[PDB]
Amino acid sequence: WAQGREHVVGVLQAELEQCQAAMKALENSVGGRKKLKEVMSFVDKARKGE
Amino acid sequence: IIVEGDHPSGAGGFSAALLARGREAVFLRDRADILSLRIQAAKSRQCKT
Repeated sequence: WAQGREHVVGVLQAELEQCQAAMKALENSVGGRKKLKEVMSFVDKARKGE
Repeated sequence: IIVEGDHPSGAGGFSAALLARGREAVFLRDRADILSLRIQAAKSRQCKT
C-alpha cells in the first residue's frame, strides 16, 4: 500500500501535465488564449444560470 | 501576415463571419479618422478664407 501510494503521485501528476498541455494545444489551435478563455466564459455562463 | 484565401474560414482563431465583422470595423475606423481629419480641416485657419 505504501508502494502504490508513492507511485500514484508521480503517475497521476504526469497525467495532469499531458492534460494541461492538451489544453494549451487547444488554445493555440483556436487562436488566442485570451479568446479561448472568452468562449470558456460564455460556456460557463450558459452552464450556470447567468 | 498573409493568409492566401479569397474566403478565409478560420485565420488567427476567427470564424468566417468574424472576419467580415472586423473588415467592416476597419472600414468604420478609416471613415471615422477621415471625418475627424476633415473637421480639423474645417476648423483650420486655411479654410477661413
